[PDB]
Amino acid sequence: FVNQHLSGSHLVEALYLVSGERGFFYTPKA
Repeated sequence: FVNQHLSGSHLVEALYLVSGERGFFYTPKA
């Protein structure tokens, strides 16, 4: 087990279209 998590734009970009600027819970986005 070697966990490396810092930046991941492909996942956080994809949801923006169906959910929109309201569905954000894990990690803060200003």
